Amino acid sequence: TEAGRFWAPHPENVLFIHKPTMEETRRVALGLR
Amino acid sequence: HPGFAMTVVRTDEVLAEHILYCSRASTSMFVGLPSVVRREVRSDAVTFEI
Amino acid sequence: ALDKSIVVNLTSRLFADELAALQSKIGSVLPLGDCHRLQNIQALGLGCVCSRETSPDYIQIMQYLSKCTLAVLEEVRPDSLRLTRMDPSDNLQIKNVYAPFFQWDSNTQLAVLPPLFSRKDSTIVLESNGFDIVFPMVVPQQLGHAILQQLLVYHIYSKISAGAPGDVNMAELDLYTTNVSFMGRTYRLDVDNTDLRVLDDLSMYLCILSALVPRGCLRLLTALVRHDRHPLTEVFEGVVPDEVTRIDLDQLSVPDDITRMRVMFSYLQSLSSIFNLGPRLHVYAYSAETLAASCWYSPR
Amino acid sequence: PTYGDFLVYSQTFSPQEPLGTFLFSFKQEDNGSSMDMLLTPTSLFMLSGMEAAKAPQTHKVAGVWY
Repeated sequence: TEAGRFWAPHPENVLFIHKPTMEETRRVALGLR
Repeated sequence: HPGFAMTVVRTDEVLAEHILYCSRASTSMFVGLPSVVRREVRSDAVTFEI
Repeated sequence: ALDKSIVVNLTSRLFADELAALQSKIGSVLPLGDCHRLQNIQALGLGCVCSRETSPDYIQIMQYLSKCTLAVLEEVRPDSLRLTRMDPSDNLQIKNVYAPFFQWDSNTQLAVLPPLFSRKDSTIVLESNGFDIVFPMVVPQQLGHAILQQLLVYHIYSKISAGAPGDVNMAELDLYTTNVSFMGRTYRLDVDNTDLRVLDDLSMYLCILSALVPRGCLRLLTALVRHDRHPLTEVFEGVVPDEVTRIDLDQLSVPDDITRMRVMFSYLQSLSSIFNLGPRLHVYAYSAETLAASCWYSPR
Repeated sequence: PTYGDFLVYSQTFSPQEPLGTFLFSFKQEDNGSSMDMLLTPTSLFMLSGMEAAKAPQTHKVAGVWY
């Protein structure tokens, strides 16, 4: 939380996409469209 | 003559030899004890502070 | 409670001419090869290592000054000189009689450097004993790390002009090297280009680095790929030149590369310390009219 | 010890200090006889100009000395 420490090599936020839950919201919403 | 007048300010300093008057017995004084403290001791000199 | 005094005797009496030059510098810093009070003449200068018959050295003097004991003149009596001893963290007084004259200020850090300038500015020849005492070049640390650097660049381009004329202009080289700006003031140093054999050893070392360093860092980057690589080393791949990254390391074999990497590091620690670590002493008081600086010596 | 004696403009060295602060001697050129420049770590915070949250406490205090 400092302006000089912006691009830390290990930041506090880590992306986590759970791929089985993502495929089902694709396939349901591609069924409706 | 240009379109404007102007005013000018100097200073001047004067030596003076004053007459300080001091009435009797106003300020009481308190005289302590002098201490001595060494500082900056070299191979060439030993200096003190009183 | 301890007694420190260093009294050097001689074999023959001094001349009347040579006594006036030592009275000119009655406060000084001499190196001195022994710690005991009674001692012969052959150590108290730089004549023990540096001489006219031997080839002049930089590094073998800078190796020597860190190994040597310093001393300060008190009184010059014929023939027995009278120094005083320099102790670790000891407070004493220095007068600054050195040629050429660099202006001292208080709260500066004095660095004893070897004399790389002319002979008559540096030494005082004793004709009675036939031995040369050499006063070291005491220069403030930021000048001493800059009066070396521009003269070491001057020695490089003098070696390029002697090999090929069209690569270097003399007016470009003289204007940007012999004039040294420090503390607002300028100093035009004596070039002595009349024939700088002092700095040939450093000009050999810094060039042999300069070829082997970019050859060396390519192998040391690729040989450290890990899961536990330090995260700052990802940054410095953007610093290395793109021509450096295109080396075919197939050209040099394994029995050649171990010879390089041991030559790689062995110059690096030998060249790092000789820029860093010398006998270096602080100054906390100074007056330009008396030319008297009070100092205290830090041994490193 | 070996003391040092410094003669400072009263604009730089704030008149009240906790009497044990560490010091520095910035030096650019000898212009006069003896006028010396001294930098406390709270004074060197103000010349820096860094952000507040880098040192959140001394920014308030070094902004009232200066």
